[PDB]
Amino acid sequence: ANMHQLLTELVNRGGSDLHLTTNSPPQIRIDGKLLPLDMPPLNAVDTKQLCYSILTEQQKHKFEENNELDLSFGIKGLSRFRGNVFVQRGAVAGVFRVIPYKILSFEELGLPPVVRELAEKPRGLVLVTGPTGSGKSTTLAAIIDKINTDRHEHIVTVEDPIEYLHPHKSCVVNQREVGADTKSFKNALKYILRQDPDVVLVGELRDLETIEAALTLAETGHLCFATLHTNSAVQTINRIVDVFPSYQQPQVRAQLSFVLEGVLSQTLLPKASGTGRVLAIEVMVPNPAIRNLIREDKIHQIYSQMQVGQEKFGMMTMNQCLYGLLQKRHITMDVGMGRSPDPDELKQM
Amino acid sequence: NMHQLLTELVNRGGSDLHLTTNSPPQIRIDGKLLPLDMPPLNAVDTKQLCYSILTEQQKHKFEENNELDLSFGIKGLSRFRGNVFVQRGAVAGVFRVIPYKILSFEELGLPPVVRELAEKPRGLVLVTGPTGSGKSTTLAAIIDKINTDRHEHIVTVEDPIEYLHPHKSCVVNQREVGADTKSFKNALKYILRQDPDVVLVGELRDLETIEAALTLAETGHLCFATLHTNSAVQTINRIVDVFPSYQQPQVRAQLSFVLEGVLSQTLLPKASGTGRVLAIEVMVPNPAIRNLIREDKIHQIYSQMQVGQEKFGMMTMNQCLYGLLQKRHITMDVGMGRSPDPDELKQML
Amino acid sequence: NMHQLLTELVNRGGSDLHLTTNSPPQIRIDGKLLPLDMPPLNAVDTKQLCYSILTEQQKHKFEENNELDLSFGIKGLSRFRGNVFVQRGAVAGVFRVIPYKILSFEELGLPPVVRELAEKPRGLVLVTGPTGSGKSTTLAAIIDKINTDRHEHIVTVEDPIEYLHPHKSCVVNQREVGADTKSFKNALKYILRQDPDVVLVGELRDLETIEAALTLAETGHLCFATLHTNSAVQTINRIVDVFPSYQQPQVRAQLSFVLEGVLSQTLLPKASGTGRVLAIEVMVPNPAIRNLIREDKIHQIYSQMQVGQEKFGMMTMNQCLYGLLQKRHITMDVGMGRSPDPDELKQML
Repeated sequence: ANMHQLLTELVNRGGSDLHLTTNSPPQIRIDGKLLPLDMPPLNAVDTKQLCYSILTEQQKHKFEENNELDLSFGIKGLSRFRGNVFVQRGAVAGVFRVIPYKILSFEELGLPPVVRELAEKPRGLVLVTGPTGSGKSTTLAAIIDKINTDRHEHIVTVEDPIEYLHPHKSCVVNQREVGADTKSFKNALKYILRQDPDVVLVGELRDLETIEAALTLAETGHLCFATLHTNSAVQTINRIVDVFPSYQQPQVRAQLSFVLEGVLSQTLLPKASGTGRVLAIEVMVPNPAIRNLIREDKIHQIYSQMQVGQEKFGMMTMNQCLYGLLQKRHITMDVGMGRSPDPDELKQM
Repeated sequence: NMHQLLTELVNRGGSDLHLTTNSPPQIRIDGKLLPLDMPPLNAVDTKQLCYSILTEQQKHKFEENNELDLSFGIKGLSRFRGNVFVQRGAVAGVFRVIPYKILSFEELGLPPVVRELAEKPRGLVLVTGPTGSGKSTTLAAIIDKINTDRHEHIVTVEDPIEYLHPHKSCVVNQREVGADTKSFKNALKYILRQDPDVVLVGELRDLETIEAALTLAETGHLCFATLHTNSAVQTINRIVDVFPSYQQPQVRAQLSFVLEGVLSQTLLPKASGTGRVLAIEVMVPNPAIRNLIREDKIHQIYSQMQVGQEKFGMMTMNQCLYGLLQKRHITMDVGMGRSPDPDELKQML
Repeated sequence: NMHQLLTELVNRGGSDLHLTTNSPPQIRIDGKLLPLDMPPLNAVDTKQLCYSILTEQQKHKFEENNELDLSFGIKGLSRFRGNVFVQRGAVAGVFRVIPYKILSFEELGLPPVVRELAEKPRGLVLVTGPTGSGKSTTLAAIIDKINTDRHEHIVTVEDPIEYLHPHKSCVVNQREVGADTKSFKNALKYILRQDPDVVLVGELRDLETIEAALTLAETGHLCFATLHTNSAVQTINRIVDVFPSYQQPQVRAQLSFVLEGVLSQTLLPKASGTGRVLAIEVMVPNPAIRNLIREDKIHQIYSQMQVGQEKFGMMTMNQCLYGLLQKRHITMDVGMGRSPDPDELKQML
């Protein structure tokens, strides 16, 4: 009840976040700065009643079981939201972020066409990496929107939690939220190969059964998208190899050499304008030479390939991104240099 | 009703029916989805239809797990395997057809050498390729020919059952994983005490199953197994490279002795826009290839295949695409888009 | 009675009250125990007093476990945290004071540069030293200044709560381990979905907490954390040397990028015999230090600090002891006793 009015005020004011906590009125983030609403301060009873008013009994029992809860929900004709609810100093608290219904396109994010071209493969493993809140969901949503528009294939999503809704355009899209639609990632992966899928967005690679699921899916003729937490292609490769036991790293390396179609390592940086974030990206797309370097156990030489893979594979170094951000004046020169993983390379350029 | 949906699916030769909310029913024909001229279904529709083919205990199970596998029949039409799940708080369903009638070898476009392989007394024969590339169809053709011509013992273990074989002249026992046997491991642990001649093992999912199949192949039994590669070399590399480096010599020796045929398939759309056509690579070891195995020269086995056309009946993918091009079954672009080396296929043209 | 014991404890500015059999009550003042002029308590005394501040359920818990943590208030005086336990078959108790008033930066003897650090928008700041060396007091001063001057989001996670912050202009949510959240791991797994600007993570107990703090530090958030070293070099060596050798270069780059301040404190007794005084080492990276990180020369960063007094506001421990000696706050022997290089301090004198 009150939550609906509070959220209406949030939308009407162009706000990003709603905060519910004891002994303070609700506060909304406007242009980066917090502003309290003209309401009495909340107590533990208030945050409790507001947060419980939009949850089912299963969600309530989960939260009461863990004193933590991640969730998403929509208000029809208004907007969708991603929420995180927690407990502090013995009282209920809630935070709610706005997740737009309309997905921005690839060109709006400033990503070159080769990233879009890697997304147009029939099968294999494509990884988009970077830390949390680095734009991963936005690229993934643009992709699964392009695929929904352009292909006649079966897209299934497993999400923790569901973030973007994809109404049916020409594909059939089934989206499973862990903790509501399905018991766990393990159960979904146990049954997804008998629901005739072609494309899968799997979320975080939280355990071995899911990594194994990604290799089997990519090997059984599907296009698998997954996320990681790393800042560069080489660091990404090291991450991929090093998670497996040492005796089993050879097979996974062979598998990866077969199924890998693209690795993207992104990062969102604050914009100089004070609104939005700007992309710095290292892109590795395997060619026959890189696949041989993997097969030949010459893992060092990948650095040489990124230095020499601009024309062949479209691999763009960090310094070229700093050049472009500097010419358009979106970021300053010092932070860009301060962010380069190898300033001596930037010096050489 | 559901009977009408499945009859339309059957009549149009579709493999899979997809039922989900806010979209009309969609069916996969030749790999591509097509919606039926009906209003979109809602959660009530999918729920009522899927529950209409569930027992009360199966409905209890499904509501307990949000997953359910089952099979059912439509009289005078066909049987169907259904999978029901939940997405966005609503019922969803996928239904896969199980054909009763196996097409013959010549109907599948397979050369006569496969028929001579059905008369082989022992060894290991591999049918590989991505999902829906005709592997199961090839096995069903082999099983039906063997069942008809020989008086031997066929045992199949499948997860799930794809083709049913009433007894014709052999005794055929078919075990379903998750009901008939706990796992591949228990069936393979006990299969050698069932007086077998022919064994179907399902997917080569791990090392244990490979070891069971290798033992079968050396002691005079016929074992069929699958992989998930697109070429002969990828198959050989996958099997060898899964073992530690110190044990690969023995495995290479085993493979050199027991291998009698390797089939890797791919299903391509037809130029007419209706139906799909089989492209298949066949590797039959000759002394040169067996030496290449002993010499650790896997990158050169393809070269022996380049010259094994007249002697062993081999045929590269480019040669098959060439024949499909001369017969105008596929376009040049699709063949090049699938050629692992488009320049070789260009040169042979 | 107990009320009198806690009021005398507060009035004398003590930190802890110790109650155990066959000794009078003893209070820690400036780190040293003083017994009160009362007869020694027996096991009946400690039992009755500790049980007098326990609920019946809490008495059941304590009798079940021989351990009990709790907090309670004495009206018009102070709040207290109690721990009750058992030794030689008898009740024992320890009682801590949790002050409501935070002293200011100037009252703590901290130079003005710390105030400018409370205005920093991002980076990683470390407050280190042994237990009770002023680390928590420094954090409370920082949080109070930030709460007063900024409109941002502060989240603290503590085991246990040390300072309570009513909302002043920020929203501050404080999570108690063992009640509000199961562990550091769950809070850090979910903290990035609460729209934070400022996060307090407690002790850097393991690798996973370091990884959470490093991710926070590079994505634009303010993270404060602690360690347990007595100098800047020991802090850098402890953070870098925890990772395997192959991952230490990237980590060194991360630290070189996100670090904005390192605070290593130590509390010394005063020459007057009443009160304690803060000695603090401040490391703010300059280009020379960042290069030293890049060049794997940790043993030479101290030398850069030896020459960074005028430029960056740095100050060695010996220089602080020198100032305290000039101000006659401490004796020469104590300073030499705490100097990591007494010869250097003598030389600068």
